[PDB]
Amino acid sequence: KGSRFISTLQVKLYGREGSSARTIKATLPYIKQDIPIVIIFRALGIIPDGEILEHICYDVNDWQMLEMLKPCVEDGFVIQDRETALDFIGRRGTALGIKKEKRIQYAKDILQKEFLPHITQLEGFESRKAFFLGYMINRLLLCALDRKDQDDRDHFGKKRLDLAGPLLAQLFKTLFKKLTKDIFRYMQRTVELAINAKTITSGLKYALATGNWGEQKKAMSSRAGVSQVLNRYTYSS
Amino acid sequence: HNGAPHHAIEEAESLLQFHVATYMDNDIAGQPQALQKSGRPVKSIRARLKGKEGRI
Amino acid sequence: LPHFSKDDYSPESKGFVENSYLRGLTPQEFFFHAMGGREGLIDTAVKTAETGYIQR
Amino acid sequence: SLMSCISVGTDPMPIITFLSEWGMEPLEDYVPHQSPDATRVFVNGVWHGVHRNPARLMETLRTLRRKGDINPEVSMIRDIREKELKIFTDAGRVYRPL
Amino acid sequence: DGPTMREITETIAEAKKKVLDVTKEAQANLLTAKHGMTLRESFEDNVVRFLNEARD
Amino acid sequence: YLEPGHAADQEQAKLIRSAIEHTTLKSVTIASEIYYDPDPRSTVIPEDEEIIQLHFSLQQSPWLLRLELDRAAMNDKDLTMGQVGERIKQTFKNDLFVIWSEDNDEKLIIRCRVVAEEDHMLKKIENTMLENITLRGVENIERVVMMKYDRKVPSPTGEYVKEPEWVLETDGVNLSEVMTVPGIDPTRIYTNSFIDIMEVLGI
Amino acid sequence: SFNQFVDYTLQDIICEDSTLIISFGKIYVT
Amino acid sequence: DQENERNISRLWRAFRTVKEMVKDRGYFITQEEVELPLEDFKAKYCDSMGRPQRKMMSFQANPTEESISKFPDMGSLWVEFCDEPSVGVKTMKTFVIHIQEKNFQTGIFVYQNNITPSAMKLVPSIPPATIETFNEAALVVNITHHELVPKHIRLSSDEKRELLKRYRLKESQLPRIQRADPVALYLGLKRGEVVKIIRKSETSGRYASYRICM
Amino acid sequence: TTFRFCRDCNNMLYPREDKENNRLLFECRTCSYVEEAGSPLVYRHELITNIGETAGVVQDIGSDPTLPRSDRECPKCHSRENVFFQSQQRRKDTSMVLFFVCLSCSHIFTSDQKNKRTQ
Amino acid sequence: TTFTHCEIHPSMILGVAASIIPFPDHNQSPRNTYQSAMGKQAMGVFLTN
DNA sequence: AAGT
RNA sequence: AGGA
DNA sequence: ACTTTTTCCGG
Ligand SMILES: [Zn+2]
Ligand SMILES: [Zn+2]
Repeated sequence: KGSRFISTLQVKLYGREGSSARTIKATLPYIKQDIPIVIIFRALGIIPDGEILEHICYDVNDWQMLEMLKPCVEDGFVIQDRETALDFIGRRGTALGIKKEKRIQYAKDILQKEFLPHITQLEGFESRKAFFLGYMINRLLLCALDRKDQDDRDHFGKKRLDLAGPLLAQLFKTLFKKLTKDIFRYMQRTVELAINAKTITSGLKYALATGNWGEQKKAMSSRAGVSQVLNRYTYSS
Repeated sequence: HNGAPHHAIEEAESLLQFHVATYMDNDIAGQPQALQKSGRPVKSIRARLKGKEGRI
Repeated sequence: LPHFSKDDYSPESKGFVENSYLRGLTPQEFFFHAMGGREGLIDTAVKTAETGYIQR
Repeated sequence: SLMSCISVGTDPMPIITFLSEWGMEPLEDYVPHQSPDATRVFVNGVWHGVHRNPARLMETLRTLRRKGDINPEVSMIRDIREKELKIFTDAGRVYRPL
Repeated sequence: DGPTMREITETIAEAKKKVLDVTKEAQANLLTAKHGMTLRESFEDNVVRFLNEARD
Repeated sequence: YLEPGHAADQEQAKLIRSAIEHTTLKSVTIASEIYYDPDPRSTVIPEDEEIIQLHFSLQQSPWLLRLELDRAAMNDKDLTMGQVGERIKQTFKNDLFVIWSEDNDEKLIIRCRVVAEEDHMLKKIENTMLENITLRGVENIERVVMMKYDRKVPSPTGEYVKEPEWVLETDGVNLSEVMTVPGIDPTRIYTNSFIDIMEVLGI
Repeated sequence: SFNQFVDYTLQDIICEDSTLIISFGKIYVT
Repeated sequence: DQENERNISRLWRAFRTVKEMVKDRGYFITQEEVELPLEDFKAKYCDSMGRPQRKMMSFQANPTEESISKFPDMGSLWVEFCDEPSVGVKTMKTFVIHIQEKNFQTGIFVYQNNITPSAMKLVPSIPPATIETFNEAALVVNITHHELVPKHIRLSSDEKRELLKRYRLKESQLPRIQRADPVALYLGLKRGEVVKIIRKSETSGRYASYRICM
Repeated sequence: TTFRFCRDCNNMLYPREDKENNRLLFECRTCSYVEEAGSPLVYRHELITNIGETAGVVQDIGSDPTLPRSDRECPKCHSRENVFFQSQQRRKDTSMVLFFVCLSCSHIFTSDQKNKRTQ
Repeated sequence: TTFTHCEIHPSMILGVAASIIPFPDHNQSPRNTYQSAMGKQAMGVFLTN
């Protein structure tokens, strides 16, 4: 809960079955290009290869997986320290947002805020964020190397039904923060009690009335048919 | 006709081009979809003639 | 189903309905018949829509 | 179905605070080849750490939920083959009694 | 009728063993795949054929 | 459909089956390896020791490409090490020196060398080798099956009699080519891809 | 579901970015 | 012998088909001429090594008595095979002015792999004479013999004039055959020429379609 | 294959030839480290793999109830208690051969009647 | 002999509408899906008030 | 689910 | 939201 | 880079 950054991170395995340059790049939120994994671990702090590979492959006897990770090391080789790895990431905006000191500072923040927002969105938790990114690459390769089976998108345990209460949570939040801005608006106007309790009531009503779970009478894309009239033909119905 | 502030003209011109456009076809690739103050978009002359349930 | 031990390729585990409707179905046989049934109804619905446009 | 229910949403911390005091090594201090086969622990897709003998932990966890201490709606699965122990406090999961 | 139901049960029973026989034969690597087919594809084709032969 | 004559000749069918069914170097290979074998005349690999001794009696790269072929795979899609290597040799022409273990030999092996900077060049060669190499058959033509179809045909006595024939069924299409193949009926050939029939045989 | 929403979720949405240059305390439902 | 025997087997088959096509166009060729066996082909156009001598294969053909009655202005044809896989502007300027001087009507160039873009630029340059490029490898099998391919018949200017009068048609109103059509090439159809397509019918026994060349 | 890293960088090792003495070296492209190769093999491809066939066999493999049991006598201790599974190499081709794990010695044996293994 | 859990009653796989079908196990698979749509068009007392 |  |  | 169809009939 709270703001709810629905930022999805992909870890892509470039090059197909029987092609050279089987490189691993990851599309990071608020970043134009797909950054090679090694630059990430380095930008994260994990500077040398092997320290990077330790996070990805755990068994030092799994040569098959490691040979697969060799081109990644090659790709990343260009960048060497934590700083030059962040600068490379800052070079790719947004837009770009010119100035060296600026681009380096960006990427510092994208990692704290946008990158793997769960776990922690705090500061010094690079350790956790790395081991996890690695756990992802590990799972990515495990499938390419025909060991784990490709995830069933339609497995039920992987689904969640949003019931009555959480449907309201999404709605109440949207409107409370809409009141919160009108609250700041009347506090501003006070160059020296007028807090419109209507927005919340009318909002909740509009929503449960139409079924249009959006904001507000200006609907699409809102999500309609959420609420609906209770069928009363028979007690079964 | 008045004291022409130029940028303001190329601004008011582009808006006329918009309306004359959106009146015939409202469903244009270049996304601003002219909408009635109700959120509901304005019905194009094109939209009126468009297939299955619709003039032709 | 969780009522089966892993790597069971047997008639029963893969959905062979040994029983007649007269004798009745087992919960496993019922649920499997159910998956089978569902596919046909989705087809009916999809086929009905496709087939229409083809006629047009 | 008639027996189906939905997870309301509980707190992960009383389980996180428990797990640490039960044999969980924090992820900040992991040695991938020193402790190699270590069963990795996740609470709501957040990788928290590793446990040496997951069989003992899995038995203590199951008993808290079955007694009452850990909420009964809290899902907890141990894949022996995959060497993972994933726990769920997550609101939304459809559950059934057995 | 009763004697025809004995006959039907034992009709499924033998086709069930026929399936088990091809199942052990495939777990023992002895099973030789059909040209242009997985070893498994070759096995499933046979299993599905015996079970549907018995249904008839 | 088979050449006018050879109707019930199953062995004729098998010939054309192999003649058209696509087989790649990848489909026979168990694994490929790169070793540093600095002297061409002698080998660090002890198994190989034998193979060098002969493919010498009755200058090049030190780096070796050593690929192992599967015996059972070399059997189903009928193949000789001779014809396998002869293809590799006819592919890379003179720039790649090829040696190979005999069909009789317990393990199936192919040794390849070349003619500063080499390590990567050889890996580029193994990629061409596995993917971009044809051994047998026509491209696009995948799984090929033999079928014993029934053709009602007029007998000497005049009556139409069920006189079956061996017929090939493909899991791919390339008309222009499988037509010009010896041992078939380019008067009887048929593809469900009518877009192809239109292109090759007219509207 | 609604019970979890009133008893808890509601008290939570009430204070997350609530504090304004004026913050919000405990919520009461009649 | 090796797999040298097959490059021959094919060049023989391609020739037989080139022979068939010319007979079919309305030129004078014997049935024994087409049916020329493999061993007999070798013992005609093969050097001291038993390898193909394509420069020798090249043959002039003339209209049958029958053809000059239907199409009077139907002139003489020349078919020039080339021994070089890639045919260049050098070997092309040869054959082109050969037709120009020997006042031929039509000319067919049978190449192995390609005719260079330089050489192809000289194909229309000599009117009223016409030139046809033909990949040898295509001719290996005759399409016209296939089950699915019905008899196509080129119509005279007088026959097409009549087809249009009799069915009260404008040229547009006719089913069309593409200039690039396998059969339209085999018969050397020029734009505006009509083919009568006599197909078998499960309905009537014999149904005759018509296709004008686009 | 088994690849090594630099003992000063920990950064990966790339091959280099010592043309003078006809011997293989592994160099570090971060610093100036170099070491002789232990094996002549620098790369192995492996198309028809057998690695992953018996993956995830922990000593807790006997505890998973989702797994089936058999009364097949063990080759090493003759214990008729085993937890069988199939080739965990999740590929199309794959044979339906079984792998039985003993519940005393914890040794892996097949139902294979074509070949003899050690994995 | 590995059984960790037992099913309370298998007829609990069914939802409201299907649970009014008599012997649905002696029926063809969709005939039940048809009933679990029709009972929502039937009459009778929907509430005592 | 296809195709400019 | 619902019928064939 | 970019668009458009999908059986027939109370509020
Ligand atoms: Zn170093
Ligand atoms: Zn044992």
